[PDB]
Amino acid sequence: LNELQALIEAHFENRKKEEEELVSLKDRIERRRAERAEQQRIRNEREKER
Amino acid sequence: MDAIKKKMQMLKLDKENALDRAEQAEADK
Amino acid sequence: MDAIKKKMQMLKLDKENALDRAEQAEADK
Repeated sequence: LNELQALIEAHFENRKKEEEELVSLKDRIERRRAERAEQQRIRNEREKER
Repeated sequence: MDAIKKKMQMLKLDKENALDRAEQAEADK
Repeated sequence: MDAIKKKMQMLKLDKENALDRAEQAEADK
């Protein structure tokens, strides 16, 4: 059953690599969007200060 | 865990065959 | 997984044990 071996590894290797990468890639996108939220907070504070 | 649903079947066959023989070997007297 | 590793070995053992039973029983029978 070469297929069980192909599947046992394909399931794990293709997914752990692609999936964990999406977790951290998006974590950075999300952190940047969170920075945008901070920058909007900053923008709101600056408009009020002016 | 299909890899082991399949490994299970292979080992199940290996033991079932060994078992078939255990049973026959005793049955043969 | 411990359950898989162990129970796969248990199925391998049903084969190994059944085979030992088959061989000894057949040797006598």
